[PDB]
Amino acid sequence: LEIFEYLEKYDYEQVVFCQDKESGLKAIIAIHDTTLGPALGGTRMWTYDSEEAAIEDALRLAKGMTYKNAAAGLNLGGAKTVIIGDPRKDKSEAMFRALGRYIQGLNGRYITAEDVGTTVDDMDIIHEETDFVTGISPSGNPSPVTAYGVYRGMKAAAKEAVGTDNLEGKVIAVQGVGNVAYHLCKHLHAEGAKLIVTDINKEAVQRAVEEFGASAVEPNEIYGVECDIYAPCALGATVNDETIPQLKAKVIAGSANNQLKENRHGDIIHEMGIVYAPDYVINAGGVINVADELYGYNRERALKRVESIYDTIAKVIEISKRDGIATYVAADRLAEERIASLKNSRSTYLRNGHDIISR
Amino acid sequence: LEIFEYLEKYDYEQVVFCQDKESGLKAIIAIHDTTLGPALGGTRMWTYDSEEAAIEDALRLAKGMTYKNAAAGLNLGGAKTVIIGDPRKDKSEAMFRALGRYIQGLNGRYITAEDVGTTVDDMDIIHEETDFVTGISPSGNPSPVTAYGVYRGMKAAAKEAVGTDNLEGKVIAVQGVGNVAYHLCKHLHAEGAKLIVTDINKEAVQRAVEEFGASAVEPNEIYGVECDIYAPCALGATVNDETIPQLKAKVIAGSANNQLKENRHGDIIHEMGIVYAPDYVINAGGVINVADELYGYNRERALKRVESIYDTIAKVIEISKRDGIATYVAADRLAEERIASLKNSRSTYLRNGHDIISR
Amino acid sequence: LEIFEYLEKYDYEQVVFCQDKESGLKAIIAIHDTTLGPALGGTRMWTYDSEEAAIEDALRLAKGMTYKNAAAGLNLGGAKTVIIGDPRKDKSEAMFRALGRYIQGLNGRYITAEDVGTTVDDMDIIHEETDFVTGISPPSPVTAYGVYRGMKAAAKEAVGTDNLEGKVIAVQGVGNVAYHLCKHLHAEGAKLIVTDINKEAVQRAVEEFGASAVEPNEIYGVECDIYAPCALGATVNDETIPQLKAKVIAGSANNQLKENRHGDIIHEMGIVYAPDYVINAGGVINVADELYGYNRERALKRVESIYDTIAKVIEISKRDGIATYVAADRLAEERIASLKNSRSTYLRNGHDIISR
Amino acid sequence: LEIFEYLEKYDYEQVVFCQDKESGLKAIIAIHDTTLGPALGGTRMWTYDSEEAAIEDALRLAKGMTYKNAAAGLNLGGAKTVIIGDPRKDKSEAMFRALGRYIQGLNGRYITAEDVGTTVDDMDIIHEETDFVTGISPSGNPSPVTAYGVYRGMKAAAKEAVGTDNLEGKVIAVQGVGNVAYHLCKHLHAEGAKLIVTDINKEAVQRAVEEFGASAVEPNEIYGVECDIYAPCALGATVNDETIPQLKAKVIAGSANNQLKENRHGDIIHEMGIVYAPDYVINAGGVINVADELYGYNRERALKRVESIYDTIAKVIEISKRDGIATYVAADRLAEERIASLKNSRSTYLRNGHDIISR
Amino acid sequence: LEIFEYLEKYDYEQVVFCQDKESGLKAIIAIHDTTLGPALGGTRMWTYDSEEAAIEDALRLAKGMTYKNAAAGLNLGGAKTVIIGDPRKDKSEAMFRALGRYIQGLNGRYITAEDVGTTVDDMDIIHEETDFVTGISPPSPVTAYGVYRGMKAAAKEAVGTDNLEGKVIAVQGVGNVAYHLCKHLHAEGAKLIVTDINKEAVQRAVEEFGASAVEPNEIYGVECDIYAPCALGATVNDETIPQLKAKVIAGSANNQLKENRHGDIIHEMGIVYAPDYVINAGGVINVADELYGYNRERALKRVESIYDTIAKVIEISKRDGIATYVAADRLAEERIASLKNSRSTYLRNGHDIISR
Repeated sequence: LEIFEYLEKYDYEQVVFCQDKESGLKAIIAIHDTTLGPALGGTRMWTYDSEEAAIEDALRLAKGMTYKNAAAGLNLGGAKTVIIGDPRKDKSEAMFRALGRYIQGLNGRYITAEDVGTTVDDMDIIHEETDFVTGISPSGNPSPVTAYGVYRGMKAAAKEAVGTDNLEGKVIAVQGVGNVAYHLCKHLHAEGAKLIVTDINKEAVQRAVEEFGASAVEPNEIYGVECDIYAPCALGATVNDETIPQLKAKVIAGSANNQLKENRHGDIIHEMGIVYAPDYVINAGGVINVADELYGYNRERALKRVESIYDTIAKVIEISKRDGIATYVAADRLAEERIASLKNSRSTYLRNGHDIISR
Repeated sequence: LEIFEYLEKYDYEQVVFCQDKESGLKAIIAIHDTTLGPALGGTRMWTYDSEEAAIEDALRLAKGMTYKNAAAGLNLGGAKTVIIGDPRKDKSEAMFRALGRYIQGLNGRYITAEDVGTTVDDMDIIHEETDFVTGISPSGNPSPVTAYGVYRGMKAAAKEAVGTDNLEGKVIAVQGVGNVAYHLCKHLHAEGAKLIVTDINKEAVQRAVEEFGASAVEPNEIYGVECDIYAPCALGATVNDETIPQLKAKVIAGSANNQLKENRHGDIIHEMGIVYAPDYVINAGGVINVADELYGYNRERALKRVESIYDTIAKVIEISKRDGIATYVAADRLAEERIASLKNSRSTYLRNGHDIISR
Repeated sequence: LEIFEYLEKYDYEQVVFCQDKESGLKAIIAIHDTTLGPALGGTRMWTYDSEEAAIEDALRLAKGMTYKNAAAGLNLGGAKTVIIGDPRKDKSEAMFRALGRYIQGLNGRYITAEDVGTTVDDMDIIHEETDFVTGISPPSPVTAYGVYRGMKAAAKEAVGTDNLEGKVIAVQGVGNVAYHLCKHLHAEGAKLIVTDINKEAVQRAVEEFGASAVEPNEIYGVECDIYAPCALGATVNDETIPQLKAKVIAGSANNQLKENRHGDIIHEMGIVYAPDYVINAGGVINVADELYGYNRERALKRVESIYDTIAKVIEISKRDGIATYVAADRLAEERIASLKNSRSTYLRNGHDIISR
Repeated sequence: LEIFEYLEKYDYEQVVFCQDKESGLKAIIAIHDTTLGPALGGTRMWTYDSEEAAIEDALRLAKGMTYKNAAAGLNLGGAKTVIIGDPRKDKSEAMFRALGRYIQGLNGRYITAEDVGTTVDDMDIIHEETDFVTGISPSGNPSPVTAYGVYRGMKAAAKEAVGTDNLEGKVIAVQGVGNVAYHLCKHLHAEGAKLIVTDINKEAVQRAVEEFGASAVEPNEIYGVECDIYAPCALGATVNDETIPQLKAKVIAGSANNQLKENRHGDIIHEMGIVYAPDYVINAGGVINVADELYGYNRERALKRVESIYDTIAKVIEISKRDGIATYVAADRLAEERIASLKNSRSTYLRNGHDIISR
Repeated sequence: LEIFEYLEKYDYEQVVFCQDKESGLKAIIAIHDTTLGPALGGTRMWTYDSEEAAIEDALRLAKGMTYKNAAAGLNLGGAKTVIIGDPRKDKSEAMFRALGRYIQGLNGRYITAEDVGTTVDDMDIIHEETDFVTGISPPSPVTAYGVYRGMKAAAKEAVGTDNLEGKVIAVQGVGNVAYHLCKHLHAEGAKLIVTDINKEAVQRAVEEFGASAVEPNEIYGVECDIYAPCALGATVNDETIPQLKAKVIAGSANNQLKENRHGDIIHEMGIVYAPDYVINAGGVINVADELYGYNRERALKRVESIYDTIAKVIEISKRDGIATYVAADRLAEERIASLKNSRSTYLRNGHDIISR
């Protein structure tokens, strides 16, 4: 529990322990940076090994969002809530009214939304207490936008590796047929590309073959498949010392988070001629979407900021050459350079300054 | 006139006598609880036995709404206005402008709406004076939502008694073909269920037979009809020592208020293997609707809160077993436990706290 | 009781029963009229024979304040709260926080202040919940100074001069208000005959103002020129009026006349009655000036004007040959009414005592 | 120029002389009453005999609107502006920006709109300066609503005179085929009624015959035509000692203002068995419309307040019997009794009272 | 540490870790309860053995303030900030601007003020960023005047009179608060035996108040009638309690009782303990009155009331046969609870100490 030492290391702002005995709520709202504006980050509700793990998670994820929101061109800092709970058992109206009030008693420093373990019905209760909450569908599926996001990511990667942003003829190995993966396939299919798929659900793989004339490989095998592009759209740590030498594709580009199992994995991929579209730059679609909800939802302008994931990857790719460093590093430096440059250009005084909260 | 003694008994908040000689308005606004938020409750305008009766009515009904709104998952306490008048004769613009001002001079503690004796044209005049009033159609028929509400109620009752929430094959005895009953039949018919009906209007029963291939029994007889579900959608006190031994159905579930003639009636139904969907949990549809009008009307989210009447009955049914007590008691304890639990979880300070009135 | 029949009779606005079980608060806020503005009226906390009595009291008193505030030239209607309880035993922080919130949930229609049974400390708790409460930050000497000015205008009609030299003043009760009244009366060269249920209090008076100290049930028949009831009401009845030597009544006490029949015969008896609720108006006029934002000088100048109010009541009592208490009722009425008309013009930014 | 004497007579509130030399604006805003709320009344721009006449006009018209708005069930007092000018020659942007500012410097006491001599383009300039102005079409034709207004008026008159509110078979003599008259005919035709028409334009009468199988009589003759209902939809003073003995119809009911040439004309019509629908109760449609614009335009609720002109005439008709007085007097007493009754019922204090201006 | 388990135990609300690398700020704002209103509690800046200790402290102290503010009749819950650092070395403008912003980004849930390690100049920088900070514009003599009034009510139970004539007062420590306490105690005719880690300070006392000057570890066994601990806590332990001559303890020091076991035996020993956090309430009651808008007289009158608070704590200690520190805990609890109910009625324009 060396909290302050860790906080001072990556210069976190606040870790806000919230408790309401009536409900049983035990939430850690962790806020890494608010340089660009309010911190945005969903409420994850999972059971934990130990309280220490739940704190380390909140912090990990929050520092994450700082960089996602940065690169995604949002005016939002990094935060995340972790409730300690079994979503299937430990939820109540109280618990979300409780947390709602605590969020309102940060008065726009933190804006939540759904994550692992939380429903929109959940956020709909939080909304009873505050408007510092997004992903309210009653006001739908973020899934197709995250996917459209990856499609645009994939292209810029293809153009660097393969020589054209056209995906016609190209053979795409899609790990997992989730909601995000399915809609990704949809675009990939209808742009003249051939899909090899796999999933822990077989029914889902049959949906894919049936719809997109696709090939079906076993979970274990997806890595060694002869193809041009590997799209991890399942779990993370899918790019490790086991999978990387197995890998035939010259482009990685998926929806999954923490594609790289350690930081030294992305380093060898670079030196291997593989072109990695970094996780948190591509799946930015989902955040960019709920983020546009706050301005007041506009389908066109939303998808145009997502459209731009192409140009974000393109710059990350460029910098990875201009500085000879793995794409995930260029991405970190891209976000950093942005946060920093704005911090200067906007340090001019105004008594009526504008932000996403003044909508 | 032991007002304070009665008020202190069930811990009522205010009884607000309002008078305007010009109009002749004599209204009792009674407010039972405001723990969850503003009290909501319609303006009933009926002629009374005596002034004492009009006061006892206001109080009875208001304590009612506290529990309806509670269980219905609303953020609203219990109130009701009783005007003393003959709606057909004693109404004026004045009388509703009068009452409107008195409601505005409670500044959101009480939110009215239509009841017995009051039109929307009535509320439309009140609205000239305040916005603490709902059921403004010019801004339509609540009737189908109340009904959709009962349909969902009926199911959860069926699943406990009969073993499935499917109503196909099931024979439903529908007392009264009101607007609410008609639209209930509609759903029941179009879900493969057989209707035995009755009403003091025969033309109305012919509408039913003609539309839903239904059977027509005399008012007096509806009780003794061989069937699976009894739906009182007429008057209250329809579940008394006269009707309960007559009863063939193993599920009661209607739109009517005060289905039980005394509290000791629900007690024997429980011990008789009959499954009572308690009045004020099921017909909650009508309130839940005008209640959603205040947030700003949203057809989908409105019907989804109504949809949930299923899960409310399901919990009431559960508690009635988990604690061996009649369903109307489990309902009272469900509402109580809710009011109470929120009172705690929300006692955290905020200088900008949110409520239905901040929309 | 047939509440609504009584409400419709004198066209009352609201009777607001308030209850909070944790404290035990049982308060009746009765609001008679708000034509001139927010109703003002103190919170009386007294034990009552029966709930019906507590309701009749609230209504009685509230209709009272409508007329006091009217004639006193305030922009305020009539209301009064009656708590049911024993002030010495049944009070709590809760009970006043409770009532405070209920007052705030009338959003300026009712403004309270202290009465029988309520302390400033009481209003100070109510103030934690609302600002529709006065008499809490910088009344006895003002009520008194109020009567002093009243007395004079009465003297000038009966006696022929607003000078009180030569005049013998019979002061019933040496309460807080009476003491400070005597002070002014003494230091203007008038002669004081006093009495009270406390004798040590009466000795304070004799000692300070060279007064005579007479038995409670003698004060009436004392050879005197002015009678100042500053104790109990119903002190002007079939037993006291023929006993009365003074040709001017002018006191701090409320309901000086035992029935309305009594003021009528006093009129025909040559005797000049300064009507109760026009004079003791000092105390209200004071807490009322607290809301505009307290100003010692302007406050005392509105009190000073009780002279001119009595003077007009006296005038009308001649111009119409009617008892002074009737001219006072008609003075308040004619005011309420005249303004109701002159102010019925629309404004989207209308001003009231609450807009400051 | 005995202004104050005249003002004190009918207890007018303000006469506001406004002048701006740059433009040349010479406007008299006259405000008769504001008991019910802001005074509403259009800006008439006509050339005048003499300045004295222009003042007398403003006052006449303003006292008018007090009574129109009253009976029409609006929350608005009576006012009118008269500009002294030749609309064809003397208008400028300036002149309407000028007047706009003067209206804003009455801060909601007066709400203007179009009248004789003023365009919506005119009000659109005034709107640049204030929002105390209605009839802004860019935000269309009031004409059909005024007409629908008369149709409903006519009926209640018919039911009293003729014995049914049905106009089938009934022969209607329509003086003038204006925009209002045309749309009146439209309804009258499509409800099984026969139209005799006339106008100073013949082309317009041909439109009518062609569309509604109507009969065409000369201007001079319309009065003596055998028919059931006389609808003056042209000029006023059309009900004088010349026209009244000529008159065959047993119901007068038109769109025209000041149908009666003197007050003693309506008196003899009553004693003659003719049923007069009083001018300013029926053509109320046009005001009721622009009046509903301020609440925020709602086609349905607008037409429902117009619909009610039936019930207004019905009451005026009733009172004309219950008190044996001409219908125009019952109308004056109806408006008076309304103004008065509300003045009492609303004299209760509120610190947040509501009006048409708080929308 | 298992933070949440501890938080759920005494139903804490928030523990808010704040960090700003440029300054080095490492602050724990802990908020125990906000039922009565915004939490109030000073910013303590002390060096700590380990981060875990700094967290336990914040929580300890915050739960403290909940009870202080409750019993002291404030409309405020319990919180406390602990900065981790060496006040003499580690402070900067930044560090207080930093914390200021974090406080503003709790939007009135927490109101700070000075504590151990923080200056007014410190709060004056915080004030540049927020107004959820008090004790900055016009505490030692008030805390003391607070104890004086406490002492009396204790005397009246043990001694039989609220007069302190004849009474011998043993004053441990001549700090700022102690000095000014002695002042009042001297000038009321009571006899002072003193002691401190500074002797020149004790000579100031003897010189000014004709006192006896005894060794630090003698003060306890001194023949005296009242013991005033005005230095360190845990001064009421198994070593001092049997040594104790006085039948009244009443001091400015916090945590006078070393364990809860100690107050229990003092009760059964005839001895009358004025509980720590009810008396030194003077200092809080003062900065608390700063927020309503400072009024010297009304401020001192809420302090004056510490008399009546002790008097009630004394009463309950008899009516229930329980140590005075328990009656105090139950007094605060019963208050928090009773209001939570009486105020659960809805208002859209609710009032709090922050709405002025």
